Amino acid sequence: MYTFVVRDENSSVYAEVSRLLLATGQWKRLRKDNPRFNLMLGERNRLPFGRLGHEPGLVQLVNYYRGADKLCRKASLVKLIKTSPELSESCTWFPESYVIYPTTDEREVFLAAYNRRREGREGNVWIAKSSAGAKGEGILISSEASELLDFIDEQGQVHVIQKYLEKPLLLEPGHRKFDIRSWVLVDHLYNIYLYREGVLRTSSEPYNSANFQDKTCHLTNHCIQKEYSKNYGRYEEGNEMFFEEFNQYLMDALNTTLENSILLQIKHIIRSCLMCIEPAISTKHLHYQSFQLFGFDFMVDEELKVWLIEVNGAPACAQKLYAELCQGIVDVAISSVFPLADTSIFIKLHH
Amino acid sequence: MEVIELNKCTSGQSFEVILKPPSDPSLEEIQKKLEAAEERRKYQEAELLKHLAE
Amino acid sequence: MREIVHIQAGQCGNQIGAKFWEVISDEHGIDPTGSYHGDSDLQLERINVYYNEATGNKYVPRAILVDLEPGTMDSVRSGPFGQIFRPDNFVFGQSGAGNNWAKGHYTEGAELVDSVLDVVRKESESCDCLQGFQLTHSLGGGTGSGMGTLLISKIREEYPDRIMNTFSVMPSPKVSDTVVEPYNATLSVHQLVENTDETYCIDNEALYDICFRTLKLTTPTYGDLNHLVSATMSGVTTCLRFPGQLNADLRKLAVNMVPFPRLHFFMPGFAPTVPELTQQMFDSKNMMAACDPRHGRYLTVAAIFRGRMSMKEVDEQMLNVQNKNSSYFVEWIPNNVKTAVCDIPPRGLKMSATFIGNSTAIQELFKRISEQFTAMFRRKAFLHWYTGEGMDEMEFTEAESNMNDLVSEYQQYQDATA
Amino acid sequence: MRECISIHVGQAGVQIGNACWELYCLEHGIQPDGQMPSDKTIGGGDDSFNTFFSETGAGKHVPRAVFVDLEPTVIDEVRTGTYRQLFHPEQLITGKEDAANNYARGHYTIGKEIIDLVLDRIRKLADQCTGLQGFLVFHSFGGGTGSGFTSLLMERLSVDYGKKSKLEFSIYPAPQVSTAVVEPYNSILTTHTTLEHSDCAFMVDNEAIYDICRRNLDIERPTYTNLNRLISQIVSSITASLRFDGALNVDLTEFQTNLVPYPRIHFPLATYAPVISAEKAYHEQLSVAEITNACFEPANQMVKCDPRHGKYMACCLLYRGDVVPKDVNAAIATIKTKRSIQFVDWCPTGFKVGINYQPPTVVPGGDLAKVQRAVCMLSNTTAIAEAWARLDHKFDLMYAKRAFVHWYVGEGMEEGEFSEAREDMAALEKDYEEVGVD
Ligand SMILES: Nc1nc2c(ncn2[C@@H]2O[C@H](COP(=O)(O)OP(=O)(O)OP(=O)(O)O)[C@@H](O)[C@H]2O)c(=O)[nH]1
Ligand SMILES: CNCCCOc1cc(F)c(-c2c(Cl)nc3ncnn3c2N[C@@H](C)C(F)(F)F)c(F)c1
Ligand SMILES: Nc1ncnc2c1ncn2[C@@H]1O[C@H](COP(=O)(O)OP(=O)(O)CP(=O)(O)O)[C@@H](O)[C@H]1O
Ligand SMILES: Nc1nc2c(ncn2[C@@H]2O[C@H](COP(=O)(O)OP(=O)(O)O)[C@@H](O)[C@H]2O)c(=O)[nH]1
Ligand SMILES: [Ca+2]
Ligand SMILES: [Ca+2]
Ligand SMILES: [Ca+2]
Ligand SMILES: [Ca+2]
Ligand SMILES: [Mg+2]
Ligand SMILES: [Mg+2]
Repeated sequence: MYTFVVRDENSSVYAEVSRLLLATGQWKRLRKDNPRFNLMLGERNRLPFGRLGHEPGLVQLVNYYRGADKLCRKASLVKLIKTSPELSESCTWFPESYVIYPTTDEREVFLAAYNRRREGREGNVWIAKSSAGAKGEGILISSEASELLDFIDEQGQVHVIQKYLEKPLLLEPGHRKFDIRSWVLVDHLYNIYLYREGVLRTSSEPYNSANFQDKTCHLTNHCIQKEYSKNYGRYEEGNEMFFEEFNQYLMDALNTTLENSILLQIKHIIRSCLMCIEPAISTKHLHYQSFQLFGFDFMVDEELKVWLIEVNGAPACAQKLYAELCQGIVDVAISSVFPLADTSIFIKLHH
Repeated sequence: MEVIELNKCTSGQSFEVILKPPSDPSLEEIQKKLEAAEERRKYQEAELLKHLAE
Repeated sequence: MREIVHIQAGQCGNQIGAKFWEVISDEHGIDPTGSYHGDSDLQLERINVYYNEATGNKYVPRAILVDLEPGTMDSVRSGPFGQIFRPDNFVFGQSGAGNNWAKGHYTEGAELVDSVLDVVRKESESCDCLQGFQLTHSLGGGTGSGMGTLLISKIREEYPDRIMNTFSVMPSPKVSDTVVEPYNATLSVHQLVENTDETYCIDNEALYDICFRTLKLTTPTYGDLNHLVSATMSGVTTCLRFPGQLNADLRKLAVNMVPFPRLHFFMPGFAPTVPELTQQMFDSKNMMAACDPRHGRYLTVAAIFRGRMSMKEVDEQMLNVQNKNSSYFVEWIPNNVKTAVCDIPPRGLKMSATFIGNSTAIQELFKRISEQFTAMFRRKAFLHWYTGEGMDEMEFTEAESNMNDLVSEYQQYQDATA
Repeated sequence: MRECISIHVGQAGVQIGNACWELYCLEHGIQPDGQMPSDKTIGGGDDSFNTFFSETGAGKHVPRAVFVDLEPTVIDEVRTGTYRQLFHPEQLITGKEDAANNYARGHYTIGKEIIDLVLDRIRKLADQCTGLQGFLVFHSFGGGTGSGFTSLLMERLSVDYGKKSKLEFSIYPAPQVSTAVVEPYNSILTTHTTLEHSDCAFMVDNEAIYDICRRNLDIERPTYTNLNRLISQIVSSITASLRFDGALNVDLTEFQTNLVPYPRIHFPLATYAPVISAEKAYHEQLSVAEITNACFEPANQMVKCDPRHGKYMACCLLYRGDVVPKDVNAAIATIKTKRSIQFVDWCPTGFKVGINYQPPTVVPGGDLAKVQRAVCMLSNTTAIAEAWARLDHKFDLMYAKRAFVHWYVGEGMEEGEFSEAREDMAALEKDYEEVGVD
């Protein structure tokens, strides 16, 4: 039978993958530092990639891609977008963004374009973000550049500033904002599998163009709408709307599909992001092999243009779908290398 | 792709290929080290021989 | 050229020791006359480890035979190879030890020990580079136990920088032929804890079960038990007697097998495809110390395969048992299982596999003896025969405390995590 | 012409030395009896091959080599081997009790007893040198002699020859061929003691050599002889510039200046290609661009790591056989298109290239096929620090419980040398991180 170890115990996804592997009857769990494992469900930070693939007589597999950080963090993503020829500084699907450090830095880059559209009195509302902040904090929106990096020199972590989606597609009834989360699995062969089931994580209060103050009309994060929200849960339970019903809404309300209207842009952004880093993270001929589950975050404007806003390398799933996805991980990423004894839920994106 | 410092001879060739420009203890201390180790050994052998004499 | 001196004391030690010289003499192609008549010449490349070379290329075992009564040493002089030994290396008394450790260590044995170290000292000075000593003996009697450990302590005083190995027959859990064996065994264990580098623990109940259940001998004898031991003594010493490099001398073996100086008591095993042997070698029913390894964890392990076999398979099979049974190996000693392969097989077999485990499950043997010892010592039963030879009671207390400490240490490391 | 002296310490060091010297003799045309028919400077010469070979009036060519082990089993097979008459018995030195896989025993106990005789016999070879470059030291990390006595000798060579350069060829320990549980301890203790005395050290992880021999030579369970025959190849291609006419790495000092901009980070990664099995009926030659591209695949490295996740500070390319600069710059340009090759800011993104027209020499009967173009890559990449992370962790697991430490204290070493040596490699691992990571 096969062995595996668990080194990030607060992962909802791989907590359930662990439980399903044991129910196999063909997998046994050692503990943290027993090195004689077949599969490592590793930690999030400073995972020891250098110690994998050096155990004689054991094909070893890990659920993270060494190097996938340059895509799963904001500062890194913008540097990746603007410096990779494959993805262009003129990239169409990624919002105008600039890396800027508090106290290599595009701050004079940033206001060059700021005044350029003030001259044209075009929309000039930007947003600043970071990897450290959470809980809808360390986040701010406003129209005047002056005190938005008056606001990040007020901190000491690297933050990015990003043109704000001022005309987003807004669900009705409600006039409310939303995000789209798609889960993608990259297996050891670097097959790019897209989970057929996505989720729209929604805001439950009408989008107010007039003031950016209260960040529950603006920030679709699951927790701020669970936490500073009257009507969290009115239209859909948990501010979670799934693709079947979103498809019906776009059809009924705008005479278009989901697949046509949005999904083709998502699949294109995923291919482009992950094929750009394949030469740098592929483990095709490595002494160990990797797989990883990513969570892509998109936003849609009113013209049904899809924008990528970030990628999450240690993502959580939606409660209704933990069962289906987590077992897909087992069949495609784990049992692919470690066969067991005796339709599909993913969209393969070819390359 | 510059090819500088080319040198040739009957046995072969050498050259450089730029792609992009940029942006101890004393001898005395040693034996003092090996004598302090030899001391510690014999202190250990002595305590054993004393213990066995007991 | 890295010579060993072999000593055998007491009846058990001399019987086991005698058959040990039978087995390895045949392996090295030596006949009872001391003359070589073998096929290969790897039989002779390291013959100097155990044999002194003498006139007319007669090879004489570097062996010393000790007892307090002459009986058992007349038997060996009568045996198949009784004539191979140097007649001056028979060192014998007439009183006996009376199953009494005090007599063997302090009184009857004291009178004879200086003559034994006279022979040991002459052997040792005919050695180009003495490696160490190995002794075969019983712990339950009086000579091998009491005088055996006196010889050890006296040898350590003259050769404090040489290796000391023992093959030690220990009391069995259920079987005994003497009442006071718990006292003799405990007093000797205390000596071994402090003055040996490696001890192979053997008990007769395990050796018997193998003989009866496995090799299907209907009425096993000490002679059958003794051929088992001598076969596994040949195995554990193969890497010392034939050209190799893993565990090729006594000190290198000790460095790889003893992480902590007091935990140097080993579980020997023997067997009998290649997946066959490696499964046998690790089964409880194939080890000779009456401790089940699944009740502890291996600190280190040494596996020795003999014969001609696909070393690729052997390498693959040992890896599988480790990765299959990781729970039984300490995680804080990386790569603690080492494998050696020698081409010359034992006689009768074609592929051997002898096992040397340093398992914390050896704890069970010392707790068996400790429980017996205490049940007698709490009432001072039979003790007057020991204090009657001059011993103090505190010598028994100290021996009891040390063997109980040893058990706590084994449990400490059985529990440790990374 | 300046001379180099090779020192072979311990079993691994000696057996690898004897494979290197047999290979040198075939490459230069020296026979087992030391006679060089092609040499017309009798009893003398300042030819570049004289950097490694002395010359007798009788016409024999003697390696500038000293072999030392503290037990005689290994060195005596040199005294009886087919190249026995190559050496003077004074170049071979034996103890009789070895270090028992115990660093402290080879360094303190036994090393003290023999170090002065080794220096004398080294001095006798240095005496007949008109201008000594330095020393190339071959040893293992795991052995007691390889680790313990080697570090003591480097300390002494740094004073008896304070200005000369010292290069290391070190065998990193791999469990599939390793002899002792304590090799992590011996590796760390000797690396700490030797680090400030080594100018440039090429470490070979026996694991990588082992699996190359399995995968590319179809040897199902490789021996030391198979490992050493491939190792000698890589060694020879690295030393070829000292023994043949050229203008790159013609001096031990050049190795450091070309490859080691940071004194502590003196561990270049070697990658070799092509390794082709000689019994395979035959193969169609590989391009210059193909073997050059093989040099960036981890399966061809002497140490298995991922250079993509670090930074280079130097890179040399050593070709042997049918190669010309045109095909090289074509391979490099096209290979920088498809590979992740990131240098440090502080250094130019470039390759020093050397070509020797003599195609690689192979030993008769060996498992490696005669090719007509081979390449060895020397890259100083921070990714090799993965090898220190592996060892440091094995060291940590055992040392947390003081497993086996009593064997070292018993030899007169103090427990504090353990912590001292471990803190040094903790620093080293972090130095490697500041350089190659953001
Ligand atoms: N590649 C290669 N590795 C070797 C060779 N000999 C030994 N080793 C490796 O080196 C380690 C053992 O060290 P040795 O060189 O045998 O020990 P030593 O230097 O002679 O020191 P002591 O015998 O302890 O005095 C193990 O990791 C072996 O795998 C060899 O000939 N070639
Ligand atoms: C199912 N688990 C039961 C294991 C049985 O374990 C054993 C071990 C032995 F060593 C013997 C044995 C032998 Cl084999 N030969 C002998 N010659 C002289 N005495 N003697 C022996 N024992 C003496 C004490 C006795 F006979 F008085 F019992 C034996 F019989 C059973
Ligand atoms: N350029 C932009 N324009 C408009 N809205 C934006 C935006 N960038 C982000 N947002 C909104 O602000 C919210 C928070 O941004 P962000 O996704 O980076 O925080 P986060 O890192 O906590 C998401 P997760 O918790 O999934 O990792 C997003 O849900 C998005 O709706
Ligand atoms: N295997 C084996 N064990 C023996 C033999 N003789 C005695 N023993 C064991 O040792 C004990 C008796 O010890 P013995 O050697 O006679 O005592 P000694 O002569 O005083 O050293 C009993 O527990 C037996 O199990 C023998 O020939 N073979
Ligand atoms: Ca008397
Ligand atoms: Ca006397
Ligand atoms: Ca000449
Ligand atoms: Ca120096
Ligand atoms: Mg985030
Ligand atoms: Mg050696």
